[PDB]
Amino acid sequence: SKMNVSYRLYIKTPACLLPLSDYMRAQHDYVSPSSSRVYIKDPAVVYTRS
Amino acid sequence: GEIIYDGGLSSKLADVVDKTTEPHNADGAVKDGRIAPVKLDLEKQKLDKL
Repeated sequence: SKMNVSYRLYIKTPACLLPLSDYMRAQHDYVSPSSSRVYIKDPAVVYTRS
Repeated sequence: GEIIYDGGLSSKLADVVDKTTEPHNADGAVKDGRIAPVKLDLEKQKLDKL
């Protein structure tokens, strides 16, 4: 590395990478709605009896 | 002893239709002479016929 390599290229550290010691920064929360909910597939009919 | 009353045919006040009914006018004791409610195919989603 010290002898044979001539030129080197540097970029800012990508935010994708995360050290193993910082694993708790990857903990995230997702909310799934209740399973008791029922979703309606039928239209609403409008009527009157005068 | 002799039986005078033990029950009989019982008259029910209401007939509750346990099924979805399309809108209708008066029929039976009161008959409606006006035209039946017009079924209009409104609120289309995909645009047909235009």
